[PDB]
Amino acid sequence: ANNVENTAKEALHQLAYTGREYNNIQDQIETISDLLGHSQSLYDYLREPSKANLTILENMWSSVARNQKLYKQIRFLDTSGTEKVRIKYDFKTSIAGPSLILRDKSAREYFKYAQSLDNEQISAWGIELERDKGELVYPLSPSLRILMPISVNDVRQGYLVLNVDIEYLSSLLNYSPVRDFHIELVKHKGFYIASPDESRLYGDIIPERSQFNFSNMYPDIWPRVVSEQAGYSYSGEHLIAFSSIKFVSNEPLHLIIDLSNEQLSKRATRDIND
Amino acid sequence: NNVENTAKEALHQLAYTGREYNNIQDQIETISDLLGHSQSLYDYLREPSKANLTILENMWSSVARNQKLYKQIRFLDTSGTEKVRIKYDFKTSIAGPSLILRDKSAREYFKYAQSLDNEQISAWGIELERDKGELVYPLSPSLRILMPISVNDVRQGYLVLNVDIEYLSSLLNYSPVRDFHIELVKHKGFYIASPDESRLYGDIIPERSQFNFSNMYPDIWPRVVSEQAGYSYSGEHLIAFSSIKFVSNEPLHLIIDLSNEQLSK
Ligand code: NA
Repeated sequence: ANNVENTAKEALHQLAYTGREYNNIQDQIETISDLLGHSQSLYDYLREPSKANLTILENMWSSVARNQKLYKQIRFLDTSGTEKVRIKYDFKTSIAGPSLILRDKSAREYFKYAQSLDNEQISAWGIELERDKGELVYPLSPSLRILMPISVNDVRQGYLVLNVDIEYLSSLLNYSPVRDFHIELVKHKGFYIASPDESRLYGDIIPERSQFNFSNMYPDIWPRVVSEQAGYSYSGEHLIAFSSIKFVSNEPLHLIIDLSNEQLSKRATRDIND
Repeated sequence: NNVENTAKEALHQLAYTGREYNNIQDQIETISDLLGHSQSLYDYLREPSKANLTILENMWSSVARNQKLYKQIRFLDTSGTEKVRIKYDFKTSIAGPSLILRDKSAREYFKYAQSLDNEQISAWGIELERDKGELVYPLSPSLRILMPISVNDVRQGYLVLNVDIEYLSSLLNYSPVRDFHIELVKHKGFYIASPDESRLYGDIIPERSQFNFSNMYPDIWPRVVSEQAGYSYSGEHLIAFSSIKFVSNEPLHLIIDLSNEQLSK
């Protein structure tokens, strides 16, 4: 009536809801990585890299990939950063299998970061677009790479790497049918990682899109996004509700619900909009 | 009645879409020919400097961005190694060169290409894209336009355009106003495009062999294979169908398949 104050409150409830969902995803990720990092089939492959042991290991990772769905790759890299084992998974089809396409990944920052981790420490590099030989993969694939150095008798043997597939995950989590909000994902430095609007994505990397930065678009609301854990602002052309979460990597990840005046107007609505 | 009225509207829609594919084929023929006879390809072949490579890649990138339907434009040498490769991504509109250049000599489209005359434009049947023999995911069915390029009657290699069947079907196969979803079925009986991803490519993906029009509608398939535009209603599904030749010589079948529940608007 009264609609801005009440939409805001709805949107904050949705952000709390969704942050709890990413929290749970994070927990699953830690569990899977830890089981994979300690499996006998991995240790067998490390001791004796036979075609047979490799097959057992790939078969396990493919099963896990089909079961869990959020990993578009699962890899073992050696101490030099060269891929030794590689499973790819495609969520549209549900197909998982091995690849013989194996690259030197040592120039990548996520590898350089993985090296700094303790043996068996599970962490992640910020969300970043996938690449092949330094070239962007298309369609564009933002990924959160789970990194775990693997040791035998406390000697480091390589790195387990899981590419969690941020497009898939935002599709799964960021639209809420009942409350009908589209949550967008905004990086620690203001660029878009996920949105129903594909054109605003990845301004830090695609040069034509450098102007799609929350601080540029909202240059007075941005400081609150950075500082506060959650709040909202009404401009009043847009209602913006925001929150931050830690999603595996140490970088804050911002959750944004951004509604035009026109979208705020429709929200005198009914449950036949199911 | 209803099934019969819906049948006629489907047939109108199929002839509409047939005409769109006909027009697309004409575009393709004309662009391919222009590219095969271009100054910039000519200059690069005669003198493959990086300056000439740059000029060519820039040309092919702007053609990709202009035309939208090619997901790659390549030059392969006579031994089937890629020398020039432009990728295009229609969702972003981004086109650009790749340095990921492969030996494509084991591929059937390449062996087919080798069989063509100099300056002849033909096409290989629709086939999923691969990287070192491994399927590209997301799965990408492609219609490859092939043209051997020569100077002084000596073959220099092959211009290859990857026409991006997923893009094309998402563009042409749904019409909001009649509200029909046209599926593409291969001469094979296997599905090439459909709103239902899970039935696609039953010749290639294991565990999808049962998704063959001949298997699903054994007594309707002969009508489709005959290449005639018509329909059949089996009391549970109405199928309307027509066939076109889209660049290659093989017939491609356009299918509107509606269940009783869909029908039943
Ligand atoms: Na790379």
